[PDB]
Amino acid sequence: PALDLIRPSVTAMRVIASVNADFARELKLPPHIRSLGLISADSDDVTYIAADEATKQAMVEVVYGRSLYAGAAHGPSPTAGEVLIMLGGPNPAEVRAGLDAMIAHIENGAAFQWANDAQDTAFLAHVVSRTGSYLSSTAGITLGDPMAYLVAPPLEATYGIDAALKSADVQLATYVPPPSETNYSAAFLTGSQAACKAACNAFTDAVLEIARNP
Amino acid sequence: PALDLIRPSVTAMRVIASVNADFARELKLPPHIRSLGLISADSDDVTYIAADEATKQAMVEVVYGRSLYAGAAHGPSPTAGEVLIMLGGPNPAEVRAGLDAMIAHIENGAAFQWANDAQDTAFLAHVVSRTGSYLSSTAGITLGDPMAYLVAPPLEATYGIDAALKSADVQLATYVPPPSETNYSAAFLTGSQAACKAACNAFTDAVLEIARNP
Amino acid sequence: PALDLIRPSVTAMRVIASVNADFARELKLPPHIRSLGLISADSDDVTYIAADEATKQAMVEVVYGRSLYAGAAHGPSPTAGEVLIMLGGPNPAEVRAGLDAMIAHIENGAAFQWANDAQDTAFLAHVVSRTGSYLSSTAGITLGDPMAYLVAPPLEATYGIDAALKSADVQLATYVPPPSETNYSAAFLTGSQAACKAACNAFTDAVLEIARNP
Ligand SMILES: [Hg+2]
Ligand SMILES: [Hg+2]
Ligand SMILES: [Hg+2]
Repeated sequence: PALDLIRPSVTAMRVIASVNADFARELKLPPHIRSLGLISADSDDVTYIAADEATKQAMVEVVYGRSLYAGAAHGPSPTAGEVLIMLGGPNPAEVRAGLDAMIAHIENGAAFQWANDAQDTAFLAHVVSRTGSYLSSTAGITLGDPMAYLVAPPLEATYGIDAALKSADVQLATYVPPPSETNYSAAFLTGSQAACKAACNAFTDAVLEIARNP
Repeated sequence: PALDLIRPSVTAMRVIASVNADFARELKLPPHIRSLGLISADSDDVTYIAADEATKQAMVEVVYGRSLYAGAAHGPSPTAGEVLIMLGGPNPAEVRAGLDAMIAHIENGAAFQWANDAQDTAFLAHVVSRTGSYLSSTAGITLGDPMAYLVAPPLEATYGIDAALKSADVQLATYVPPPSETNYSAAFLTGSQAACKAACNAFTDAVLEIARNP
Repeated sequence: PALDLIRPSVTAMRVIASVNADFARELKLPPHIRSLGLISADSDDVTYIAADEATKQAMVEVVYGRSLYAGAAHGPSPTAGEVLIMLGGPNPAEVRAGLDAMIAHIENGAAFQWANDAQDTAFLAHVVSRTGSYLSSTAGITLGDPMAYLVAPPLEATYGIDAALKSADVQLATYVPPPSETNYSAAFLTGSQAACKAACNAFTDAVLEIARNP
């Protein structure tokens, strides 16, 4: 398989209609957020893309979210996948909605792709066409702007990144040097959206280059 | 198996009767501690519970102790398990004693339990009936007080925690948000001991809930 | 196998002849460094030893380099191994040279050794006879001085370290307490070179002790 999509799956999900007040204080949750949606999943960068997407479909924001040390392959149980997102809303109906934009997007939104027919190397070269509060809460991102979200193993990623800046006028806005918790590297770029698509292509060209050879 | 106990095992053990002075300075060890017991083990939270228990049976304190990035399943060798505790004493007899309270407690003290008959999800819902200097050295714990020590994969843990505060008047004293080094989450609660047992039950009810469904 | 060598392998490699200026700024790269060599590999401490060795054969320095959370066994793809080194030079010929000192040294330089015939425990007890800018950039290392670089799982390492200070006048210069990203421990010692070899021996005696028993 060329760059056949990798179908992420949801690993667990629950809503706390009404957080205990004590647990809530420990979370630093605003007064306006008394319901939480919790969601685990197979693929972490995708789940962070679904989360942000939930921020646009519903009235929620992500209270929390972080990944697992050596990936889902190594996860501590079939439940935790390799991410945990914690959405907060003013009530349970808003949070359900955010939960369902997240599921529909994890199952059928952004996706990693195989780097090689051998399906032992994966990557993500995905245009987020309009950013919500999650992705745009990060340094230097404008709310509502387009963005590229690029991920690949360490050497793959560094090269492919360079390649991308060289292929399209974009702005490297964020760079996770190589060892993220899951052991990949990523960066966020910005510019137009037809450019975050020129950029998005050279990155995959460069990841496919290393796979086949480098 | 329902919540059949998981029998932790000790992976290695040695006493340095008399630390090199140079190694000692690098450890920031008091003047009153010239002997070290080193101990590795299968199950990290249990080993931290055994350590604290050693602080009560013998004159030692834990000089060090930390866990391994993706769990014992992923450990770097059959030796290191997924924890390393370093006990310090005024001499080798004290430290042996602490080492032996630790072994007897790792092998037959606190224990994880299976979340599901499928034995792919584990958790820990254990009352520490009286805390020594290790567990009580942590923020807001009283020396000699009771405590609950709750651990579970990320979504399991968050939910189960909320559940517990809601089931018994306890105090969330410490909270390790989701990705600890081993990829679980935990929290310490306090109150009575019959309550750290009401709390300890809803947590397991809530972990069993997600296993079977959520 | 006694302490049969473990043959590290290179997992990927590429040169960016000319970094994009934007990517370069994000790297904090000097004005004197416009070419990068990227290199991934099987064995991280060895690769950090090869890197430093490249600093002596060629005009390059390491711009970056870090390891992967649970080791190459758990790496995110067959490419990233468990390290990423990023060499910088004034041009592509210098960097090629550094890349080739690194390959020749990863494939046939420093090496882990099996702790036990069972080949489930590994370690590294290697004299770096003269240090370049990489290893010597670390606290308290003199440029051009000899050094011991000792690595072993957590309990193995702590013991073996103590053992080494006790066997030869050396100076513990750096100590990575137990859980490095790859889940081993290491330390750098200094003194003579016949001593960093007395030290280097007791460490392996002590790692072999735990393997067979402790
Ligand atoms: Hg893009
Ligand atoms: Hg309890
Ligand atoms: Hg040495």
